[PDB]
Amino acid sequence: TKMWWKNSESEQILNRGYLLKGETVEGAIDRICTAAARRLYKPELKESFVEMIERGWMSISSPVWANMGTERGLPISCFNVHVPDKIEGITHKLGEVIMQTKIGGGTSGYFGELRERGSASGAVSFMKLFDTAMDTIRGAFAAYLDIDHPDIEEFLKIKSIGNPIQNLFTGICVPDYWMQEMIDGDADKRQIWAKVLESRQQKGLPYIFFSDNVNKNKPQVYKDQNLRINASNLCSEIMLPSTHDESFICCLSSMNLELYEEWKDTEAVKLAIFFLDAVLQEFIEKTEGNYYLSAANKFAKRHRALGLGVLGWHSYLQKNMIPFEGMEAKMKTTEIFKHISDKADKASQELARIYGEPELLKGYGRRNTTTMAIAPTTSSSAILGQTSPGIEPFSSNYYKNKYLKKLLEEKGLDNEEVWRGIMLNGGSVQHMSQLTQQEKDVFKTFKEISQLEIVQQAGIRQKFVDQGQSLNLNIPAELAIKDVNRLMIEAWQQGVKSLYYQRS
Amino acid sequence: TKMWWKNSESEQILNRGYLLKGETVEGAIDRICTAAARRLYKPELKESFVEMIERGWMSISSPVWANMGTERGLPISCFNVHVPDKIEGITHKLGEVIMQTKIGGGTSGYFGELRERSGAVSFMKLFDTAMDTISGAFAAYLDIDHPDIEEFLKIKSIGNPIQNLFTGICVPDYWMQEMIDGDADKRQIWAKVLESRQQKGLPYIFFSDNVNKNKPQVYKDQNLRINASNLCSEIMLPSTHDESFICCLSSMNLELYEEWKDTEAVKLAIFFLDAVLQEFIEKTEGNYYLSAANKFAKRHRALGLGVLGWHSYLQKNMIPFEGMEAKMKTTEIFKHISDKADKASQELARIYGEPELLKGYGRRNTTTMAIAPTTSSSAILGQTSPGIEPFSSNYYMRKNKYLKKLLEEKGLDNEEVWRGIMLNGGSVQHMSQLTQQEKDVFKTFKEISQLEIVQQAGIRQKFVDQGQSLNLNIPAELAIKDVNRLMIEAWQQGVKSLYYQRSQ
Repeated sequence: TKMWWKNSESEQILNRGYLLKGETVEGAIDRICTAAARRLYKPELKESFVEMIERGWMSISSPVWANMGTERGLPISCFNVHVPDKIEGITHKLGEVIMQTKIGGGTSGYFGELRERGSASGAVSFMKLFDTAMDTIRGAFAAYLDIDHPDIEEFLKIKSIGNPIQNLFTGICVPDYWMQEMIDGDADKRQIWAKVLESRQQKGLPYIFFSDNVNKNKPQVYKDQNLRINASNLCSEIMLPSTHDESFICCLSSMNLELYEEWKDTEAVKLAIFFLDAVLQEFIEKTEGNYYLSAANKFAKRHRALGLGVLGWHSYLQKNMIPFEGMEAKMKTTEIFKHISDKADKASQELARIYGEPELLKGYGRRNTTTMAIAPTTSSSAILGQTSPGIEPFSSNYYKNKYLKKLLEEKGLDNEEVWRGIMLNGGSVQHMSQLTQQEKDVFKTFKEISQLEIVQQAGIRQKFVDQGQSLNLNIPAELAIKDVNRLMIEAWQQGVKSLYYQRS
Repeated sequence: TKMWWKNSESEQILNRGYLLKGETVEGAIDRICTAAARRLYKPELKESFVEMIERGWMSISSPVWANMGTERGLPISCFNVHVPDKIEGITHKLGEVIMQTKIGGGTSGYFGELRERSGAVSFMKLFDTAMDTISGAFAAYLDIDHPDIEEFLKIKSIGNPIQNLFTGICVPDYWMQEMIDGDADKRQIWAKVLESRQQKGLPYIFFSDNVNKNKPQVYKDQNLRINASNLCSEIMLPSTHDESFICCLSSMNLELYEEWKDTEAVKLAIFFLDAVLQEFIEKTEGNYYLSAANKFAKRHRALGLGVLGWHSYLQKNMIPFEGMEAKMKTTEIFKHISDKADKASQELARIYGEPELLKGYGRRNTTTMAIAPTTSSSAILGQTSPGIEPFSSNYYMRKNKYLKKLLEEKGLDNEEVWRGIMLNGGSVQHMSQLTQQEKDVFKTFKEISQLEIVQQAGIRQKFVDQGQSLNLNIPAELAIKDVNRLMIEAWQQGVKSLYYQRSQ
């Protein structure tokens, strides 16, 4: 039913700059969908886009909420810059980041091309400029450096107590050759690797970018033109190439898997892709002339990369009494992601038939170099009935899990005593004698789930996503370091493109 | 005598970047003068330039040494940017400062147009971080009636996030007058300014109205406000959104004034500086980030002919720094030099025509004169006195040559008397062997009346179309009432700027 999700909790979230002054939620949706349909030259689709958002089938990112339909607002907030080895290029890209930040953007940069310290200052030294800019202009920037870069040891110290860089997030780009030589017993590399694992234990960072997994499994067109993906974005799910004159940019939205059964046999995915192509077009037309957004503008025009994701994956499982671990979720992963990716692919081909291929995709038959990417969706999930975030399982059942509630009522046990016990057991229900192993397994939390199973599921999911997926792992501190190491290796070997924060 | 000044001490200085690899001092002068004559289309002037430099009548900025006559080297090292109140503009000027720094320039900026608090000082932090990153010295200027003035005065204090920026405050007449007449808020601010100069030496003082009421008529007619000065506070030129002031520097040696006063030395010095500026213009055509500097040079052709060995020249003639005779000497010499410089700039207009700004004004350069610190210049030329500053000491391991000669003719050029001078901190005021007149001649900076220094600087300023780096020596001893009166006298007598406050 329409607007089922709009309550006091979601209204509060939306009042933090999702809505213009004097605007109702319904009014905002109408503003946004009117604009999307105008950019497609198809005002008839307006009501279909409205229905999708009102029914909560598709959530839209916050920059879309706030900016789409306004005269000057930019409805994208995901940028990356390639940072050249010359001071003039660094200076230009510092500008890009400054202006990208100003308009509300999340930002990121690849620094692997920069000279090491003592050459005819170093890569880390220049990251201080970007650090200061973040402190100056509520911004977020992720710096990416290769693991076989000479300044890696310096790079890993970022966000330590004492370290002059406190504002930058970090990710490291780890190629296959480096990984194998480390397994085969390279002592230099193992000490670096132990430092990485040590850093991720302590601070949650850096993110891991598996360079060869990313480039192995990217759109054919990027292989044919030899455009390398060197790094990811702030949340580590975007997998696009940035160059001296092209800064990658992506529009995000998510399909709500909790309501999969409602929308799976409609044109929902198709309209989501049409919608995202519209958002991109609005960005493109609004940034013609903007000096510092030129490289972003130019990427958008040539690639038209889209990033349609998901949320409520755990919620969908729990709604169907499928446990997160085991074979049934894996096969269901294959069912849903084969279905969505296929439909997203066809939508992109349809877009090419109507609007034509952009310059990079001439002869390739599709409008968008990429269609799908799975973002964290922390806010969209909360907006949309406190659904599970992205493809991440719920941390807790009580911090009150809707599908656990209804189960407990069926058994009679929906009382304050049971919930008090759940609270004392940290949101777990694994202590409860009144639940079968099957029921316990469905309502296991992030902690209690096998991290190995999460990685295996990620691997299967990745085959249907042309970009990446924000993948958090919850590894206790008490869990041995040798076992953390096996978990990384498994992720790498099963084709996982990246790892996000490490929780504990 | 040619190359009298070249010895072990002056060769040590020249061997830190003045000479190219495998170059002799004679060869460098030749490269420089050849270049300067080429740029004028007057190769016959070359040997005149060589004679002036070899004889040590004219000293040349260090940037001229290393760069003039090379293919790509920029023979300017003095820049200033106007920082606009829009972030795109702040980003562009940050760019300017980064590139200006890269090519070996000292830099400065006016920040007074920036809005109050993330605020003016928040954005200075970017420039601070650039200094600590790029292979440098920057002076940030703010008006004293800027709301963020209190934050600004904390720069370079224990704990402050800004440690690399030098600072200067711009002080209007109305503010000084209201402060004197008993505005309590003003006095509170003035006290912090004085306390800061006492404990740190900073900030510099820029007397906005003094600077602007006594600037070239062309700047009044075009309504071009000089908002700030340079790193060393002697350069008095307007910067705008699209013009960034630069000036080429060199100095007349006043020690050898008797030698060159009746030659065409000053004229030739002006020709040389115009040539240097032409070399800068031609090498920066097409440089994106030096574009605003290139435009300033093209349109204004501002020059900065200075002086050095002022004190030395006095001591050579047994003239005391204090008293009417030094005051009259200031008038005789600087009237002569300023009149020759004005006429040479007129002759340049006759030969090469007027730049855009000076159509109808009948000269080639908006300004001709400015007095720099000349710390390195004076050390090179037989350790003569810097700029218009008194020697700090008679023995610091250099002996004052005119003192040495005065003692020489009293059989007092022995280790005993010099040991006595060293024990008295370079002073001869303890010596009953000298008359009172002779003691007056050899007073040191801290022993000279700071009032007399200011009064002399006031008289000098009437003959200098820009400014003059004016250090004061204020002991901690001295009462804040007396320090205050000193600042007011300087202001009242038309002093444009005060540089460092020294605390011997």
